[PDB]
Amino acid sequence: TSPVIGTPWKKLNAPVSEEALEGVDKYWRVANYLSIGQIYLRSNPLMKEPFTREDVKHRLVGHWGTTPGLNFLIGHINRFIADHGQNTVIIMGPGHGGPAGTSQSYLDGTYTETFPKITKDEAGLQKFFRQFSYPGGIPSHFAPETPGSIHEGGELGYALSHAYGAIMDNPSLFVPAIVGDGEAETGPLATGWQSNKLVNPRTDGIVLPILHLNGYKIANPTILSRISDEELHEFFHGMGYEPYEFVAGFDDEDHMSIHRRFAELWETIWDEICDIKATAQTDNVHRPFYPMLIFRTPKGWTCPKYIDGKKTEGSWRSHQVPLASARDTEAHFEVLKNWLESYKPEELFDANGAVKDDVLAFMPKGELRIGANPNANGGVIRNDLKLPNLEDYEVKEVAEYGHGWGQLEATRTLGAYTRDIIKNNPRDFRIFGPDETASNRLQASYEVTNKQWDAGYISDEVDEHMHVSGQVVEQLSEHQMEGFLEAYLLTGRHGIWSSYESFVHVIDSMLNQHAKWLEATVREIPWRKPIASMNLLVSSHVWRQDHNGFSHQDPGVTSVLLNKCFHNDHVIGIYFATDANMLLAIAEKCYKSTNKINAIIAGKQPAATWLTLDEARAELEKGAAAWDWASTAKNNDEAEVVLAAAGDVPTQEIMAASDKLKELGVKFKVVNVADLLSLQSAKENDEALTDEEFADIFTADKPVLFAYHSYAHDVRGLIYDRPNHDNFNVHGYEEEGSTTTPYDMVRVNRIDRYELTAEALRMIDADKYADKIDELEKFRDEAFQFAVDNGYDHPDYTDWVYSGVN
Amino acid sequence: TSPVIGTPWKKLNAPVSEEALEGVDKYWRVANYLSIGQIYLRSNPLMKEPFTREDVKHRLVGHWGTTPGLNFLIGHINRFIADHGQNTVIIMGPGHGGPAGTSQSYLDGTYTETFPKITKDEAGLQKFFRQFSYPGGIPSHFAPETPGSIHEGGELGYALSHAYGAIMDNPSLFVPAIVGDGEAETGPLATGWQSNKLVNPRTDGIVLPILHLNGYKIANPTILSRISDEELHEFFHGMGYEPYEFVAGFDDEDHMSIHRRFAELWETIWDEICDIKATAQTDNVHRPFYPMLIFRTPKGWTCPKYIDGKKTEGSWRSHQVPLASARDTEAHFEVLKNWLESYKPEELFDANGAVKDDVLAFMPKGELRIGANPNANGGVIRNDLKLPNLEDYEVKEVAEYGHGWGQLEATRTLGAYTRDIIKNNPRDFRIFGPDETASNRLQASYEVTNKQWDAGYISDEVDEHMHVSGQVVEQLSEHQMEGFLEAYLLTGRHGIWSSYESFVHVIDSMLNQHAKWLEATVREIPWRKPIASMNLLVSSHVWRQDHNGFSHQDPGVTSVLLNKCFHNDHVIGIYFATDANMLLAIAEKCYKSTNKINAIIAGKQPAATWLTLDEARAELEKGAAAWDWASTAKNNDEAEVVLAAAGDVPTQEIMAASDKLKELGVKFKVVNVADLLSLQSAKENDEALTDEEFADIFTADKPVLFAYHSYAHDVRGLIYDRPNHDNFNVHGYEEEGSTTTPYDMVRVNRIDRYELTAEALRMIDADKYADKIDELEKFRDEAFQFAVDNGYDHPDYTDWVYSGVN
Ligand SMILES: Cc1ncc(C[n+]2csc(CCOP(=O)(O)OP(=O)(O)O)c2C)c(N)n1
Ligand SMILES: Cc1ncc(C[n+]2csc(CCOP(=O)(O)OP(=O)(O)O)c2C)c(N)n1
Ligand SMILES: [Ca+2]
Ligand SMILES: [Ca+2]
Repeated sequence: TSPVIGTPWKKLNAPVSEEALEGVDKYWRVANYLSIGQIYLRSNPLMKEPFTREDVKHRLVGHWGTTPGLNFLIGHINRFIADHGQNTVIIMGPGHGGPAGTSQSYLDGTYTETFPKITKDEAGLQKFFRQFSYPGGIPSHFAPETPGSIHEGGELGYALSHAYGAIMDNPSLFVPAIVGDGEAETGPLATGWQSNKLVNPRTDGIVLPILHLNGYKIANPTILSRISDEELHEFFHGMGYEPYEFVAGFDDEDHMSIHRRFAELWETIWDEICDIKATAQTDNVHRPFYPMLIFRTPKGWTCPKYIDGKKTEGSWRSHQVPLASARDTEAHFEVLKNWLESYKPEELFDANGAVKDDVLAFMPKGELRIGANPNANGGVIRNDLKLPNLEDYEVKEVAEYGHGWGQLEATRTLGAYTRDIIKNNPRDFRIFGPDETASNRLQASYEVTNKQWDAGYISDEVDEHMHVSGQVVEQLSEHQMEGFLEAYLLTGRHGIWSSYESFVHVIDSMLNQHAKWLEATVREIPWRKPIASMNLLVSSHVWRQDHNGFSHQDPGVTSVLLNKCFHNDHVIGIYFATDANMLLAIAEKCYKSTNKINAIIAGKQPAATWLTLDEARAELEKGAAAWDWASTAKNNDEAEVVLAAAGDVPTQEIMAASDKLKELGVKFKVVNVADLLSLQSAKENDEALTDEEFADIFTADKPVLFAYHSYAHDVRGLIYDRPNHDNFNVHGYEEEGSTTTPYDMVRVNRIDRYELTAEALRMIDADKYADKIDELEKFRDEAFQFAVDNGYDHPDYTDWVYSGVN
Repeated sequence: TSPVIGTPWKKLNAPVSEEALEGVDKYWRVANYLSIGQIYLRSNPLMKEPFTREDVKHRLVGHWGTTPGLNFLIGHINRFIADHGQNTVIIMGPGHGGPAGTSQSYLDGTYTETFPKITKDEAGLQKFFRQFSYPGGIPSHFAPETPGSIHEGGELGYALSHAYGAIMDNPSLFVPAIVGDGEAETGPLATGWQSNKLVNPRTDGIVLPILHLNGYKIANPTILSRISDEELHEFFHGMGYEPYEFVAGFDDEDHMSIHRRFAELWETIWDEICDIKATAQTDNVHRPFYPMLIFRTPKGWTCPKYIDGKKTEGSWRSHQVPLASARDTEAHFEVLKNWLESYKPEELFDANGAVKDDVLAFMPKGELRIGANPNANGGVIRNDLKLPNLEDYEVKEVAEYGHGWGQLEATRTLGAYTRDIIKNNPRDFRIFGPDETASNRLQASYEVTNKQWDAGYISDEVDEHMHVSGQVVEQLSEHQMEGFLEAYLLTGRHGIWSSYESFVHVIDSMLNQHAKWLEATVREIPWRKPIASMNLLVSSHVWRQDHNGFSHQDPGVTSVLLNKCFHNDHVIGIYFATDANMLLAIAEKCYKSTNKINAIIAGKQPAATWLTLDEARAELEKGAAAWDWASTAKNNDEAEVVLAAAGDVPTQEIMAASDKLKELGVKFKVVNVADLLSLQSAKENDEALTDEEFADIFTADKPVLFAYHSYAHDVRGLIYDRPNHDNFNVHGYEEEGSTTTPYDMVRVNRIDRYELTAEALRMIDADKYADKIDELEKFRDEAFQFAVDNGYDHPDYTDWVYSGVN
């Protein structure tokens, strides 16, 4: 679970010391200098004679506009941390404020600790400035390469979901969450403000949202800075916050008055938070209004007010670089030089180029430093789950009655397994869902926990399984669920969320950003320890969406996740749960895995159970497997056709087609694919099937009929250099469907058992089986006409049991 | 432009008549009856003796919980429309309230008009009930098949973006926008409330948001119904709304008092809207507070209060069906029978099964009916754009100087073209962008229009190109931009939005839902006229994202859009703008197209111009084309290799590789692919290249080196059955990159000119060219080491001009 770090929720009981404020003002100057040096300078960091245009980088990359505001806030937060011993993680929402994050880590000493070549002297400072956003250096954003980041904030709008995920079951953790005022215009951010209705001030930590109201986004004003101050305050009060406003930099107040004013307001806010935390030790049934800070400052604060007659400080014109080419004109170089000198670096750095002791003597030390807090490197906190014994949940009836027995709902099995994970791993495992946990059949967890709800309660007739604390969280937002879980994992804990398949697409871009985090971490950031995997139960899938119908039918999550499978990163798992015993095997592998995004595509409809758990674990280790109990070919040369399937509904239709083929005497081989990346090119993926293993399973030369759960294009693209790939005939979802019966869903997508039987006969000999082929095609129209007439599927479809069942 | 319909913004100046309210109450009863009949009944709609369990559908599909609330609102809105002659489109946010939408269209007469077999008598009523969510019938949601829908509301959260898009440049249009209170938890909905800062009450219409606060989503309470009433009101007032609350159904108030109370509140709200509209004829500089309605009613209102001892009315238990199987138990059938009888259908329907005249005598008539308003079938409003003459914008310097001339930014050309579209098509064309219009270089439109901004103005030093009305709208939300545009198109107008490539993924699920709308429309809904295409400029793409770096590098929009290309729908266009003249040809085709989603992938970096406009139009008609001016093979049998490219940066690297190959004497053929679906299987796509056309371009048997803009998996999947496809060697984005130089981006993804030159020689003869191959690989490391040392790319890279340039 989360470590208790420091002395949390302590009031100061004194004014902020004038010395600490002189610390904060020097911090802001030197962090601003170091932010500018990283953007503009390739050499001569301390502007020794001669400082000329040759010291300027040839291409200016990075963002000034948000940066001096972030440096201000970070300076004051560091003072706060050292004075109070508070366990603190910062969410840098305007993540293009990269130079502030790297400057912080350089000043707190964690940068040189982590990156020993970047020393705390003039040659290390030169390397520090050159490397920023440079070929072979470090990124422009607050990337996972930076000590202290858990959030790159490249794609905007997840700051608050990540902040609130971080504090769940983390009652000593304080998260100051800096939100762009442009970022507050996004969808995901806008709903993220309501997360305070889903956290509990006793059992969870505290988020302080900080609205970086600098007035501007890239080229536009921001909505929230142009509405009235009364509207802006009512808005935050309507969302359960008590808003505090700070305004600075729009007049000629000296910088030391600003710091005193801010430290006074910070400590007032903090006294309000400590009151909330102290009250919650007794009463955590009544939701407080949490503080939030509206930080109103000019964009690009302390850049030159006018460059070439255009307003730059307090404008969108300061967003990227205020000064656009200091290398090309003497005039513009002089502006850069005077700007760099306005921070007076002669007082900040000593003769050797180290930042002076009195600049940083207010800073926190040890694990309380922003770049050294374990919650910001949450792999160091994370332990293996205590997992229950997987055979306790095994469907034993396959071994009793035969492969293909029963009408179980496979996700109920996962639900019972996850219930006992939650029971064995209190405060360490969570379930998230967008109001779909019961619907996706995971509600056995309510026997051991509750849905965390901190809005109003009204009646025990409606409010079953809800409590102000609990390990299940539901809000109708895929962005919230994915974002909560992502930060729960990045801070060292574990979990799962579930979703209807077609709505996974809502968070495709969040999955992309989590995968780029993971890809960069496993390629090049070894000091960042492995975090628990992002586990996604994909249920209510396309084949059993014949009640919501056509516009809820999109299995396309698989195509998205296949674009993050390169260079042996192995950060993606794509798993088709064939039945409940395969779902168990998959779930245990995903629950033991680290540094991944695991998609688990499982049906929740009643379906057969095909495998025992020991067979499921064997198929899962390779990824695909022949089912010799289902083949009537007895090796690869007497097979006429290979019937392969990936997914529970393709497996059902292929197994029903193999029974009709067997009745015709045909010699075939049956294959199941549980793990989709096992089919990936053996050159590209060293966990995938070797080409010899692939040709034993599939064959060297026989026609393979392949029923696939998602778009056939996924498979055709993956097997492009596999042996015998020209003989594959992939059937997937093909954008057909309506609100209809289950048979009609498989029929219109050409994956029903009769079409698959017919396709196998056309592949073997379309001419000797011509009579029986015309017979199967006529039945397809007749079983559809039965559904129209009677209101339910034809009994040859619905009553079918595999002949292996005794 | 939008038609002025009716007598807009007229006050009533009288109380609502008691007769009209008696109409509304009968409407609600019969719409509730017809909603239940559609869910439960397969036969005997008017429960003639004998009404037994055989009349009940075998499988119950659909949603009761939202429905009686929607029927209430729709009844009162119909009364409003007939009394005021207001041009009105409803957005049904809880779109799973399908039976309300179909019941409305059946009652207003537009259903039988559109669907002549569904007559207004007892046999038509039987067909009406059976067809709902049934095999071979109609969908469960408010689908495009329903007269009156412009929004299916399957995937939740776009109700307000669509409402506000609908009213843009539509000053007579009133849009009552019904928002689920669960739907209000989503990201896209939460930011959609701020859209009132982007509309102008003179030049645009009026949205009335209606929060369907029924207290419950699927299985949970809703956040907004469990916070305090003071918080809920402050929230809406903070977002620029004046909230009104209506509460009904939680006591024993008779239904006629409820209707009177509601009609009084409706007319008060409407008098406030008419005041806003009347004020805006004089002062449209000051943003009003728009009304909004909080409609607080029990979920499942008028269902039986308790079923089997569980609270059903006013619970999440009424969400899908209150009564779960009326076909299986005598007890549950009797509950259904008494429920159906509580509406007293004997007073609603006459002897023949027609709804009685006095039920519907309050209804609107003609084009003012919800299902007959042209804004709900916006293809009937839409005209061809007046498009300017495309040769006025042609880069003529290709013909002067040679193929490969210049350093133009291709999107500036599109920007000038779109400027003059806007100028020629006032109030008919809009640009949307998520604060990226200038950045994607489309800012020539500010010469003829402004960015529409209706929040506060502060200074001419920051507020350039902004006005309270204008044809460009910017908010930092891809959900808003995509959703605004989608409704502007569905109401008959035209436009374009632009985005950075990697953030297109933010709205993948909105693109999916628009594509399913389009797919269903072109397959089976001929009365729904073609709308203008959804045009998306995809710029700042993966190759020139070496300043934001790795986590902004995702070209994966192409893989998403390839999953919507089936069954000859042709609702997707995927276009790679090779240069500015190809961008013109693409843009004109997309601006003339109907019923599509067009992705236009164009670079905004300085690049060469390869084609004249007349050549670009020739390549675009087929989709791919050989470049005989660039080949040194003079037919297909003397080519040793085929150098193909799709995208401007792959084209640049392939053209630079062909110059180095030419210097070696190699005989090659150069191919450009502008239209990605031209490569799709000729069986699957009858607009794609025939197999004979494909083998003339690519060859029957030569090695094809293919540099592709996005993931190589897209292409490998598409060409799986094309001639010579085993000889393709696709190079795409392979998830490598950092913040770096442009050369280093192409180098790490194995698509740079030196690697491509080397791959061509390995494909031709890896053994005779072994010396020169080892030479090219060593230069790749040396040009990377140059960038590290100097800060900019090697001059052999940066200074290259194609030898065709004179
Ligand atoms: C989802 C998304 N769309 C677009 C962008 C491009 N972008 C980067 S910074 C930025 C402006 C950010 O504004 P704010 O949130 O206002 O940041 P700050 O001013 O503090 O720099 C935008 C639009 C983005 N990062 N994310
Ligand atoms: C983006 C998305 N996620 C999940 C769902 C599944 N879903 C359908 S209805 C529904 C509840 C809707 O609630 P509300 O908005 O509260 O609708 P109403 O009560 O009026 O039925 C949910 C979660 C959805 N439709 N869209
Ligand atoms: Ca800002
Ligand atoms: Ca609701």
